[PDB]
Amino acid sequence: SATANSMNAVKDSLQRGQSTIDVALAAGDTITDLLGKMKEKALAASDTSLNTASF
Amino acid sequence: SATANSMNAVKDSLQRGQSTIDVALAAGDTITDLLGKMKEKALAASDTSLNTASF
Repeated sequence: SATANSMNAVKDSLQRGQSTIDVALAAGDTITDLLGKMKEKALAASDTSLNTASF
Repeated sequence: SATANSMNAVKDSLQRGQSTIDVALAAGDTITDLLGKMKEKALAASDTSLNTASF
């Protein structure tokens, strides 16, 4: 019975872990969107026909 | 007859021993419950995702 009761701390630690990865995944989605926009910007600036102001 | 009357002291001493063991058993049950809670706390403190306040 002592073991069966002590399992509750294990379940709480596992839930805390899932919460941690959830926050990390939110930040990762935002980072991926910014990374795609950055790639688009560098790709647009690769053009040599651009005038200096647009660059 | 003197022996048969003397046996009463034996019966009284044996009941005293039963009462002593009973008090010890009550204290032991309280100790076992406290030990189970202490194992839960050490187990939950084993986690390293905890911030220092929860620790």
